[PDB]
Amino acid sequence: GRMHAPGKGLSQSALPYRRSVPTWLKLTSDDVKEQIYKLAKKGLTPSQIGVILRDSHGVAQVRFVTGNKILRILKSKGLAPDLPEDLYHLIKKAVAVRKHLERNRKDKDAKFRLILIESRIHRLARYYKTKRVLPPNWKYESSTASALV
Amino acid sequence: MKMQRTIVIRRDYLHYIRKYNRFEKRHKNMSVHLSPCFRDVQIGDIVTVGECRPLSKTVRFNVLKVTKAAGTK
Amino acid sequence: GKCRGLRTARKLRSHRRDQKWHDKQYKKAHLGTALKANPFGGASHAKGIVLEKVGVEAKQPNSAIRKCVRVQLIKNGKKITAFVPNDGCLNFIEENDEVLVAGFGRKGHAVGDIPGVRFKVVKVANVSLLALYKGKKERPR
Amino acid sequence: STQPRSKNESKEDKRARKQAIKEERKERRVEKKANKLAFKLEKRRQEKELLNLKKNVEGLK
Amino acid sequence: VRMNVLADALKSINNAEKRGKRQVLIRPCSKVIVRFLTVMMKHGYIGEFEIIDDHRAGKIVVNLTGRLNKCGVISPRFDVQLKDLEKWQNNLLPSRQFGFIVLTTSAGIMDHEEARRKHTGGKILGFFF
RNA sequence: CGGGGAAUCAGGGUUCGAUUCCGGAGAGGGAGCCUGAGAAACGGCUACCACAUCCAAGGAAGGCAGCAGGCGCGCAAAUUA
RNA sequence: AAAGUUGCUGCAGUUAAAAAGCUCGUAGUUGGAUCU
RNA sequence: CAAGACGGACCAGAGCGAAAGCAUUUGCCAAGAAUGUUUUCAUUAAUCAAGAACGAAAGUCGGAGGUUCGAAGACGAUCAGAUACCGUCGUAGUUCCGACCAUAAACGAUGCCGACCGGCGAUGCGGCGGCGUUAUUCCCAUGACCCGCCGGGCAGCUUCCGG
RNA sequence: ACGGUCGAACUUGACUAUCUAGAGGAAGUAAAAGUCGGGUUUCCGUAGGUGAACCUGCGGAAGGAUCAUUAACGG
Repeated sequence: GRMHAPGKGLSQSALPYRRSVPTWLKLTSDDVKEQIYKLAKKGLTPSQIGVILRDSHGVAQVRFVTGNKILRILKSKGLAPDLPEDLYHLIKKAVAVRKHLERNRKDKDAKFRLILIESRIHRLARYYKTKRVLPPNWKYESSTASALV
Repeated sequence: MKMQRTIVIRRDYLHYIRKYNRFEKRHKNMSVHLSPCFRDVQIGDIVTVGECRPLSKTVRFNVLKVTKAAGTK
Repeated sequence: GKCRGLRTARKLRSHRRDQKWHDKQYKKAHLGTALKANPFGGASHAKGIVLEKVGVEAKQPNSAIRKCVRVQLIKNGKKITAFVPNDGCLNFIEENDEVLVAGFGRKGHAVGDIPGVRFKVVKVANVSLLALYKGKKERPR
Repeated sequence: STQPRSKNESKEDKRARKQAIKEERKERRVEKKANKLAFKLEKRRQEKELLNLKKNVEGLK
Repeated sequence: VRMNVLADALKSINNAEKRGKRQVLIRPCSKVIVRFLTVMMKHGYIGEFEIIDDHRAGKIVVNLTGRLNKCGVISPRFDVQLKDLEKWQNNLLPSRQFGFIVLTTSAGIMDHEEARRKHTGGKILGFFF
């Protein structure tokens, strides 16, 4: 069941039962952490770093190899951005829909989906305010929206 | 924390209704006196008060100690 | 379906009282307009003065002329039609005499053939209709 | 004004005819509402009358 | 969403008891579920079972005998004092001779007769017969 | 008026509680006081308001929601022992 | 009291009375495994 | 030659959308379900008083346009008593742009989310496995078909599950 | 007696709410047997037609009786 859609997908990952590093992976945790460091220096989200490590380097799961997950490694090194990844992408999508609605005035479908994206942004910001990742006075504004991205 | 050397706390409780065997969340406000020795008291932190003689029209308790919020360092 | 939680006593009692107001007896008892429209003022009996005798036709499948009297109640002045029960009992009533009237049976509802009549006479000139009908007492004037 | 529109009609002739139709319709709706209200008051008075007729002064003697 | 995983488990066990199946798969698992099924086992009602450990919430495969009539959860977990346990075992149990209110107390999860013996009260979880 | 309580009731409940025990309130309506340990007292006083009594027409006297009793009111309630 | 015809125990809402045109959403209510 | 409308057949119990709804080519614009994933965060969720967005047709204010159709209306026909039906004509409307209006048999006359309880093969999308035929015998992958599986869909049939 | 205080009550307008007299107006009821005398399947929403009914326009429902046909598509 999707949160704002009538669909009910089952598309998701399935981790194996084996939590151990495979034998053929001849990488220490240190080299994997350094690879994460250079990918962050290129400038990417933790999801993109995980995908790049999965596809090309044979690292099936970073937290089985290093013992920590990617954004924590970034935050301990100091390369994590100030606003979280999913919230940043939600704001960017809302900004794109805002630009399209400033272009086209009669599009009601865009207005409806814009309302949905704003609601997702508010719920995620409420969660990050509870967990003290965002500042408590953080707020999403219609006008000062593209300044964050 | 908007009055002069006196604050407003709220107390939350559950009141029992017998016919449905259930509870309802109820609350009561209290103006209490805050001595200037408890400095940097914030909103939403827990406070322990003790009963004293009526100090005002609405103030009958005095702040005895303050413990910070559940997350506040 | 019903909410069934542990902290839902307020929703349950609020919903019960709002939906209680949709009952016919509850609304007739607790809203206050049925007691203000009742000629008796919530009394089992009332005393009145006969204004008229009237013959009221029975509802369609029965055919008769039910003998009633138009009375004016002493305490509030409201007007009532009241049935006089047994046969020949209308001859005991004259115009302008005190009449004790009770309910007919159905608590404000018309009873039987007689249309619109909620009341029956019980006493005339402080002697009962039963003692007058069975010849146990006599009425003065 | 049951005047069909000519192909040679220009502005401020069709505009005048259309405005005349609009004002006719507004006046006709106003007096339709008035007749609805009058029939409503009459019906309420007649039902008070019938209820009074049933309650008292109806019978034989 | 899914709440009350004990309710899911007891419902799936009942619905396979009515169909007369031999084994039931209940997912997800819990400590509360395991203690409940243990209580149902020690009176010979449910039978011997397995806990499959996937590294998430596990699964349980329960071998069934044809003995269970009704398996049920009472939700919410009402506070049951010992003075009001009699009214509960009048409302839920079919006889004074058999059937069980499972309740959780500070001595553990038990049935009502053991709570009478141990002199405690608790919160109602279920009943089975 | 509130409680103690009452009627009904499998279990849950619904309804009543003017009323002799405990608490409050008030003495026709307000308001003010004297005395006193205690009263804003009314079988104390002082006004005003509303009633009302005796007058020789100047004045004087009032307060049963105490007991009995009466009128009135009403469907509705006792002896001036 | 009968009234499981006010329903917490314990009613109902296709055709009998009855589910909001649709979706978002705050309060409220509810909230998955996991530690002797 | 022009004007305004409308996009048939293809068009299906096929698809998409929150619903109202949606069908001529091409290009731009921004969204979206499903599926795939050994990606990321780690409970952020469900249902919702209040409050908001959208809401067929008709209707109402402003502008534009008027081909067709057409409430009102005019005639013609029709009868003891016909004032609806029928035919010709025809106004508002029907079309567009900007505002309002917030209603439908707005229907599955059937809240939403989660779980369990029989079977079957068709179909739409995505993915996986596999003989073969085809792109005038394709030189390789690729499309079109064929056989099976998995996932979410629109439906269907069958059943003494139980109601 | 001045002043203050508490403060019944009074007077004047407004906002009311009740009680109680009323010229007249418009009705019915009982008394006058007095005078004259064919169509629609069933609906919904909206607009018009003299208020409603009913009829017509526009958009929706079934809560309205599926017969017959359908294996090749190659030269």
